[PDB]
Amino acid sequence: EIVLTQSPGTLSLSPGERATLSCRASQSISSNYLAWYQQKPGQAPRLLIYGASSRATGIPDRFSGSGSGTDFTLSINRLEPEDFAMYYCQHYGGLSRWTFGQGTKVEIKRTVAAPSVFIFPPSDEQLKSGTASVVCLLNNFYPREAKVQWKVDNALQSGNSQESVTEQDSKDSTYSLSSTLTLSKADYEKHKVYACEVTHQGLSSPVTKSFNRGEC
Amino acid sequence: QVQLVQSGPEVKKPGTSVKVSCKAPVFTFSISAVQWVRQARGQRLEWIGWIVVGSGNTNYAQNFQERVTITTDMSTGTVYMELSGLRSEDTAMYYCAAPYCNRTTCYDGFDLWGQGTMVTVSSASTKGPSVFPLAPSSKSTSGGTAALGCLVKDYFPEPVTVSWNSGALTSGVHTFPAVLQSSGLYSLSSVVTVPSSSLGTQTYICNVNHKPSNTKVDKRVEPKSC
Amino acid sequence: ESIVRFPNITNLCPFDEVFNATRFASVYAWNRKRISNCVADYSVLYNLAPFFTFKCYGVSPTKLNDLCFTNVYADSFVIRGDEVRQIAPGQTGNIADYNYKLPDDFTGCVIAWNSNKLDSKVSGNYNYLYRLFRKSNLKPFERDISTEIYQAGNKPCNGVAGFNCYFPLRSYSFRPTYGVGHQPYRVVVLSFELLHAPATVCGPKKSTNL
Ligand SMILES: *[C@@H]1O[C@H](CO)[C@@H](O[C@@H]2O[C@H](CO)[C@@H](O)[C@H](O)[C@H]2NC(C)=O)[C@H](O)[C@H]1NC(C)=O
Ligand SMILES: *[C@@H]1O[C@H](CO)[C@@H](O[C@@H]2O[C@H](CO)[C@@H](O)[C@H](O)[C@H]2NC(C)=O)[C@H](O)[C@H]1NC(C)=O
Repeated sequence: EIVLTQSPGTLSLSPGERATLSCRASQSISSNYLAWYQQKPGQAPRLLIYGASSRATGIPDRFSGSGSGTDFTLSINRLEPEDFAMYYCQHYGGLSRWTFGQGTKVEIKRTVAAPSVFIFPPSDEQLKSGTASVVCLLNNFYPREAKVQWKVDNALQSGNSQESVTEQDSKDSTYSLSSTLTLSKADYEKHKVYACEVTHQGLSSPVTKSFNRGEC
Repeated sequence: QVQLVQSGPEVKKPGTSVKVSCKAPVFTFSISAVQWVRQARGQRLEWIGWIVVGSGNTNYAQNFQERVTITTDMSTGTVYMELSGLRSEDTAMYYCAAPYCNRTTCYDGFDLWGQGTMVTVSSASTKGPSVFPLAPSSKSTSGGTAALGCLVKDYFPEPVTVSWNSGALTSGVHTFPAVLQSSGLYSLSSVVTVPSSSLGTQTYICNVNHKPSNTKVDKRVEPKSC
Repeated sequence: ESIVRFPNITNLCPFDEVFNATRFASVYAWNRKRISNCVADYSVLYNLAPFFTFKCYGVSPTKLNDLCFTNVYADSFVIRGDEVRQIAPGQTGNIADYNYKLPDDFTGCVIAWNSNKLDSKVSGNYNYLYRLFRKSNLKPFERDISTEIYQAGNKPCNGVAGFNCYFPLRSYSFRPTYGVGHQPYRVVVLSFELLHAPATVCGPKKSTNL
């Protein structure tokens, strides 16, 4: 069976600097039936490689990755804003099934930012609705890998933590996160202390943003 | 290049079978080839298959082979894809991707791709969103800025447009991606970073317009003085 | 009352030997049955089958009998149902562009009749095939036998059946439950070309009494 694994996709790279995208496979395949595709989020990828290098129409010599047998790679010589996108290698050999690659996160090399953690008490209108959610706001943190953890009355929960990550905002080129602690109003009255402890690489010591329903 | 027209998104019940229409505008698939590929938000382009359209010979990826079928419509030059046994997690983007085929040669590798079709298995009838405020902590405005929250919860379908002060306010504004929370319900969050001195002086409104449910809702964030 | 007495019928030109076929030939090939010196029995044509679709390209359908020509090039092929009107000189299409094309100056006539029962069977007879593409459009009156996998890309696949490397034949999908537009008819054609020859193929003539 064909398992083609890509490079360490999470590329934090400074502009103009070189990049290399290995597409190591689980089997030997002809060096022609593989191509690389580049995707900006919210739209489909685009063709980059036709066969061997074979720089695509419009795309210059900038993308001249190679490889054969089980080894296949994609090389980037400089960096331009369009280069910062998902890269995909795909096998299309024979009548056999076409194998696809997981992806590669080509992004810009930045400083290690810290998440500005702000917690928010549930709004009175939402309480009148019979629900209660506490929002843990993470902003301008970098890199993406962040752990958000909830201690309520110094009791630990992770299950009712619905998180997602915003893309690097154009103005600052770094991620923002929000975790919501969805719970019924009965749980709101049952618990007094609510907090969000955040651990990040930019945070040597984990930061715990705490609020009290008496004051907040 | 040319853009291939693609059928509109819909939402269906689990266990249904979906037919999604992809047709090239002025490109008959005489000897051309195509088929569909699927992504969820931030995941891989999960391959589906490929057909030699002129031929009809199929390949079904041995994953959804028992539930995926393809036929073409040469007369109008449309290719089809039926996915039976639709279960929950099949909610994902659909792409129909074809290579350019000059009648004598095709550019090896599918390049001419479709628009993109959204498919939702999860329930239920569009949840016209309900919005609530999240006022910044009064004692937390010591830093010169306050975080005025804007929560949008449980809505269907795909994300609603959220604006601050009828779109005039854009400074320190970031919208938060899909927030599927329980039973597939989609939510989101919005916060604007504003000076503490301008809290009471200037009115701060969330302008949320959900066209699919035709639910245009406005709610004002008034920072509680404590 | 004019005497038109002529010698006997001589030897029947074997046509129904071709038309009364056990199994016709695929468009992939041609019967290309050459009929030699004999009496051109074209006259007997109406007793083929109900709804015999006939139309010529240069000879009177009925007065064809008297016009003796040089030789005959006869070939046959069953075709996909609606594609009957594809068989016509200077009319482009699918089969007419990659299977068999009639030159504009083809003086002969085209004969077509429905087959249905004889060809189509409930089990399905995928024996018949047809061309899918070619390097280039065939010259008229030419036969292609090569089963070479096509090169739609910049790379010759040699012998692997791959993307943009296709096989040139698909079968006649023939199920009797198909529509009239899909029902296999039987389209044959008879060449009436002129050459430098004593015109060894002429229609017979009737006779009077004594
Ligand atoms: C379709 O077939 C080919 C593909 O581009 C075209 O012919 C090419 O013409 C260029 C002219 O410089 C040659 O260099 C190539 O060698 C040709 N291709 C091949 C495979 O040999 C042809 O013009 C295209 N026709 C149409 C109608 O688009
Ligand atoms: C193909 O075969 C049919 C069946 O034998 C032929 O039709 C018969 O022709 C003879 C003389 O022409 C008639 O006496 C019979 O009545 C016909 N039978 C039927 C059922 O039609 C037919 O002539 C052959 N077709 C051609 C043009 O050769």
